[PDB]
Amino acid sequence: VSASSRWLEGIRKWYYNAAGFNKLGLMRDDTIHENDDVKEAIRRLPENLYNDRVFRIKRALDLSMRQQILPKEQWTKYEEDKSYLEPYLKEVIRERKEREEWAKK
Amino acid sequence: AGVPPHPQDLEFTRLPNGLVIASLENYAPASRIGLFIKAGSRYENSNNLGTSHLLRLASSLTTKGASSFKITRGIEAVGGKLSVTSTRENMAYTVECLRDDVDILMEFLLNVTTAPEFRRWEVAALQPQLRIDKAVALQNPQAHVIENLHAAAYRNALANSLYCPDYRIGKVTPVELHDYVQNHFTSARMALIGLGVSHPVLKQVAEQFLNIRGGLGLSGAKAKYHGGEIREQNGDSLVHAALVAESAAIGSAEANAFSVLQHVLGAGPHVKRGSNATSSLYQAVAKGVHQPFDVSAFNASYSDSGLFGFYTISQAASAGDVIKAAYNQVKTIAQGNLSNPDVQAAKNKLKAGYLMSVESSEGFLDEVGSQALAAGSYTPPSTVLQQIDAVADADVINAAKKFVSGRKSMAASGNLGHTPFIDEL
Amino acid sequence: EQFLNIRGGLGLSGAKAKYHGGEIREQNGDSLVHAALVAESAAIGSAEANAFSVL
Amino acid sequence: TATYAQALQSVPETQVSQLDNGLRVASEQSSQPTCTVGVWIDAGSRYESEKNNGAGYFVEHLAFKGTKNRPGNALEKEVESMGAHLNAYSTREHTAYYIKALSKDLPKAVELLADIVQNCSLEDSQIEKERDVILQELQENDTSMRDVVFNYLHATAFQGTPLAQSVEGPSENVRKLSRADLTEYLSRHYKAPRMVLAAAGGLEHRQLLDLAQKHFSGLSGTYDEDAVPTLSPCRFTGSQICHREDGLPLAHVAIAVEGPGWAHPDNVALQVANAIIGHYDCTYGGGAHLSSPLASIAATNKLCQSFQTFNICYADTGLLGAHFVCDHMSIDDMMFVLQGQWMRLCTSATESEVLRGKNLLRNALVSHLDGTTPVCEDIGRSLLTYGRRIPLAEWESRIAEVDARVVREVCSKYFYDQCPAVAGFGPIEQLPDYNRIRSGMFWLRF
Amino acid sequence: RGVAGALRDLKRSVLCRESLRGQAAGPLVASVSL
Amino acid sequence: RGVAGALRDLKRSVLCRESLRGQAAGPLVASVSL
Ligand SMILES: CCCCCC(=O)OC[C@H](COP(=O)([O-])OCCN)OC(=O)CCCCC
Repeated sequence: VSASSRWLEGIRKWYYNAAGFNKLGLMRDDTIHENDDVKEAIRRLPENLYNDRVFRIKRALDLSMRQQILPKEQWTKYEEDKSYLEPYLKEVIRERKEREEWAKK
Repeated sequence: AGVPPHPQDLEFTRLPNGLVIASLENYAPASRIGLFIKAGSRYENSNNLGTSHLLRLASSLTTKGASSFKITRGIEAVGGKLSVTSTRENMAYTVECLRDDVDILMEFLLNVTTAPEFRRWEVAALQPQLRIDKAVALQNPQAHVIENLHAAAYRNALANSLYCPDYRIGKVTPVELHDYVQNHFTSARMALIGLGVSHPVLKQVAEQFLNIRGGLGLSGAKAKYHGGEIREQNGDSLVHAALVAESAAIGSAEANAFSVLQHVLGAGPHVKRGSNATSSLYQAVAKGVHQPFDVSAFNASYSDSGLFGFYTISQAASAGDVIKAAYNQVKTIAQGNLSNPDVQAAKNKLKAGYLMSVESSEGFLDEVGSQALAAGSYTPPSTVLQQIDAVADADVINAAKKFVSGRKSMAASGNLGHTPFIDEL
Repeated sequence: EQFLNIRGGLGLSGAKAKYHGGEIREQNGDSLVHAALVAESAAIGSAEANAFSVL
Repeated sequence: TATYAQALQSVPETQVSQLDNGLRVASEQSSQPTCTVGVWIDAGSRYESEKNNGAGYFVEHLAFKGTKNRPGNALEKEVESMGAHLNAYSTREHTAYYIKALSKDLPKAVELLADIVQNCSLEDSQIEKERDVILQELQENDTSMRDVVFNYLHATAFQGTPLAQSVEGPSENVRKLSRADLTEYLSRHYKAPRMVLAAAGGLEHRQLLDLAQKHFSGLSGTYDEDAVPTLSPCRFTGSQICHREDGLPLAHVAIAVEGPGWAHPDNVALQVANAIIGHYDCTYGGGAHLSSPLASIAATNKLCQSFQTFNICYADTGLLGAHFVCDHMSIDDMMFVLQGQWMRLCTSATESEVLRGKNLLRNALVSHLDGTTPVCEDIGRSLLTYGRRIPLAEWESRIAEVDARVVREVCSKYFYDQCPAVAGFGPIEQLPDYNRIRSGMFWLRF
Repeated sequence: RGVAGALRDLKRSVLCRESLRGQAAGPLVASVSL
Repeated sequence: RGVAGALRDLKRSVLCRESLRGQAAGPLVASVSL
């Protein structure tokens, strides 16, 4: 909407490229630490996203073993990073918080 | 003095969109509500068999106004109940609780029926329940006989099983459940019934939350009687068998003649461990059979068809003898050998049985709910008994004539070495 | 003569197969419909069976 | 509209009268065209000796098979022709015969009940018929693992006492019970003060009392020549019985402690506790999300096909506990979770879950007394046990008293550090040893 | 508890003629609960 | 290897009309071996 919230994105694009998981062809949600909430969200993914997530992670563990990265052409662009897991994950948390609010009635 | 108060009258309303509301205020401590829908298994086709069964198991799944967790915990906190009963014609979503908590359970009932989400994973976790639920039901040999009996009798619609075919378990999709509720949970197909609730509340609820259009108009997918037979050779110790012919659709006067004919022949025992002295079929079979058996008239009446006949249980070797003895006893009635005191006695049993079946709230709500869907009206019991009294002895005879001469349907299971086919009767 | 001279049991029983007609319908989830339609024809060896083979 | 409290006042009070000979006549009027009337009797296996055990069950087979004024099948014909239904049952303490019929058929129905009790034919040829019938029924019962394991619970828990006996009696007694044994049982136990003529439906209490004075005047007077059955107390024994049978697909377990009795106010609070634990089987819909931890865990981890809590009451005693059905490798886990919930309610019950258990009992009570038959049953039974009808308004008051402190005090009184009775049947190799079971009845942390 | 009615774990066997009355069917119904 | 003939592990699918000829039955036989 403005120029101030636009360099805010510029420093988030900066941190994104510095974090460097896009150099392994990975997306932000591929790097989330699996807890009980996350393991449930992954369980709920449709077959296409689950299989894609499996291969991207497998491709990255392969690269990490060789201490290599993908060509710059194949890095995950900050603009094209689909937060595919947070919708499922946010509903998992929402359900858990409901149980927790009932548990103290 | 110890007397009951002025019994209020049932109130009844038809909205222009087709929805029906019926309420009664018995001032009872508990309240019961039911949403009866013309969505039984007859409305499945051969590309989505079993959808109405899985739908019947999915009332506690997640809706738009209530998580799966909230439905279960909300109802249990109040000690209430949520049930789903299914006929080949109707599904009936019933709710029970104390009258102070009707607000809560109505909200749950509406979310189940109006706002199910059918989430891909919840549905997926539920498919194994079909196998368990069907396995429990088929522990009764009667269950598979009746299912096979309808599959042999009809080409479509009423041929469909209440229970999901084995090949469909795991394959019923969330889309099919969505389409099924869209096509069949329509205002024109619904009835909202309530005990211990006032009529203005139900009407308000109905106008605000149960005005759903579209889907499928009351389809003329007429059940086509066919006749046939299905024979299940298994290792049961006894042979169960049923023999029927097309009879009469419910509501018509011919159906009352069939109901009376049922109680002439013998529907069930009235005394514990009795010989059933006034059961025509039992005494007919018992003369030439001195081994354990059972026999009963079978009467099933549907919106556009019906099946009438008898049901037999016997030793595998006495199968045909029991069948043929039962059949000849019906032939006797078709030949006009029927006394008038026997009809007045059958009209006594049927009248007494009907009133007994509506003593409780659960039986009363079911009759009102199914009356509303089948007939679009409510018929008090004094008028029912009048319609029973109007049955003449010749009507009963003609009903037995229609059975003898009509194309038959047979289902039998057991060791069928001595169980006749149709053409051997 | 030495090892296959077994008597008794059942003589060539006249438990004649009784044709009846009927139909059995198995609703499943195969992609195609398989179907067979037949009528009683002729016992093997008779000349009518050769006509059926030719047909 | 009317509230729940206001609806409980709107029930008609059961009108109660007593005849001159001892018989008690009780009715709850409604606006129904149908009704049920029946005779409830203080009789059962607990009153029988080992030498005539099973007699009253023999009588049940013969009650409907003939009488002096209506010999043979004449009694079946009369009730079937007026569309009525006739039934009976026998527990270890109570015996009942009742009819369902039209309200206009009440005077004939009362007449038949009177003729059944007083004037029974008991032809020696009918007895020999009913003898082979009972033996077959015994072979049938042997296949109901549920009915077996509860007869085993009674057998071990009340060993050495009349309550240990089954209702049906042993096969040996059936084969030698004579007509003299049966008439002795009837003449002793079927006396007017120990009977109640209960009715429920559309009927004025005046009418029922008139018929009682007409058709039940011939009963034996108040005195009985000094030979009254006085029920002695029945010793409860902490004990265990295991019937190992690995050929059966599923194991049945029943476990219980001694309960107080019929007229003890503790039963209310105990029923609230049993409702928290609740019941379950594999066809329920809730599964993981059920309130009861036992239910939720059993569905999630698939520890059983079904379980149910119970509070079986008798005079000055009872059986309080649970029963379940599971795979042979799940018995230990089921008993662990079961006992853990008993211990948890003894020591740390919370107010919220007790409100749920209270509401579950409220719902269970109202909906059970729905129809003419269950009201007439509650009339008849309640006068043999409490000596009066307890209105629903009182039951609600005895419930609202219950809070979390009440269930903890009441449960500890009966559950905590008490010797249970155990009964097992089926593939029960994994059934925990009795010392391990006994150690599950307390917590070292408490 | 699930229900199936139609009259108007090894379960249990039936042998005699008195316990067999009431078994013959007389239209099926399928019910489900919580 | 066990055999079933009648023409006179996921197996494999048939889609076209050329691979479908030869499938229609033409009396069954059941054979067993070592
Ligand atoms: C410092 C205190 C340590 C306490 C150990 C303990 O109590 O172990 C359990 C048993 C008795 O409890 P339980 O078996 O009845 O179970 C009760 C279940 N609620 O006691 C013994 O027999 C164990 C012997 C240990 C020897 C090294």
